[PDB]
Amino acid sequence: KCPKDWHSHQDKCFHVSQTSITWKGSLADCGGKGATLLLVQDQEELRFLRNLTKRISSSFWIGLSYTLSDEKWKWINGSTLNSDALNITGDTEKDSCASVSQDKVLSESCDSDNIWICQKEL
Amino acid sequence: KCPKDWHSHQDKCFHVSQTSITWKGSLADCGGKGATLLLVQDQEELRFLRNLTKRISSSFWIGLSYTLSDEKWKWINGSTLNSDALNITGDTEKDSCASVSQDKVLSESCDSDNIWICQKEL
Ligand SMILES: *[C@@H]1O[C@H](CO)[C@@H](O[C@@H]2O[C@H](CO)[C@@H](O[C@@H]3O[C@H](CO)[C@@H](O)[C@H](O)[C@@H]3O)[C@H](O)[C@H]2NC(C)=O)[C@H](O)[C@H]1NC(C)=O
Ligand SMILES: *[C@@H]1O[C@H](CO)[C@@H](O[C@@H]2O[C@H](CO)[C@@H](O[C@@H]3O[C@H](CO)[C@@H](O)[C@H](O)[C@@H]3O)[C@H](O)[C@H]2NC(C)=O)[C@H](O)[C@H]1NC(C)=O
Repeated sequence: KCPKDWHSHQDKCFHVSQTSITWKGSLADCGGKGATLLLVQDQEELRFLRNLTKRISSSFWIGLSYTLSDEKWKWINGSTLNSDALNITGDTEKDSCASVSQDKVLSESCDSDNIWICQKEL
Repeated sequence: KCPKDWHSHQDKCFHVSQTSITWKGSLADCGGKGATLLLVQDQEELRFLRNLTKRISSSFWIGLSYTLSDEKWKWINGSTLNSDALNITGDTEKDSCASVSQDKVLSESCDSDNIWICQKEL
């Protein structure tokens, strides 16, 4: 199904942003649409979105972050990141937030501006 | 099922906040938990949460707002509000946001601070 201007794929709907924003701003944005940032299901899904976002270049925020007090990478669903379901690359001496480039997954400052993608589940 | 410190009810899990915040801050908060603000299902559900939040008093933000350029009340899922599935009370000369008190549902400035509740669906 999905709504107008969102792209369907398996049991999920995606909306790619038209602007770039901080990680926390992107949380508020997908929140106002009754959605969340991305919980990556497969390397298949990561392929599909990498294509969809090819034209935009940029690298898009996902629902995955590192808070220094936790001492670990965590998806917004509460699960710890599996390092070889998905391999994040970059430093972690501060709170960081993950984005997905064409070739990598990046630890970045949560105050960087990136494109984001929102998901809703059918 | 649900996770630790969330309350189950029908097919939904709820978490009540421990602080009070603006509407947009609450969007970011439930976003970081892979959740959304409340989409009220029944007057049954509004009863259950009004009890759960009885001890906090206060009035909790929900996933419903009015943006002046739209000219109508809309849930975060995109649907327009049915005024007698749920009746909102208060003015609308500016963008507003809805909270649920013990007796009413209130139009408020989106910059007010309220308690909020996040929902995940099983
Ligand atoms: C929190 O979100 C993360 C990211 O979506 C979830 O991680 C994903 O969990 C699924 C389901 O358990 C994993 O899929 C599995 O793949 C193997 C095939 O190799 C198969 O044996 C299983 O039947 C299943 O399909 C998936 O790999 C995994 N993705 C990543 C990137 O780690 C996590 O489950 C979520 N937490 C929940 C739903 O509580
Ligand atoms: C967007 O969210 C709102 C708030 O959750 C949804 O409104 C709710 O929609 C449901 C399902 O259509 C309504 O329930 C219906 O109740 C009558 C009994 O009077 C029954 O005939 C139907 O079988 C159904 O159970 C519910 O009243 C309604 N709640 C409110 C407060 O309006 C709306 O559906 C959501 N949009 C979606 C899912 O796209």
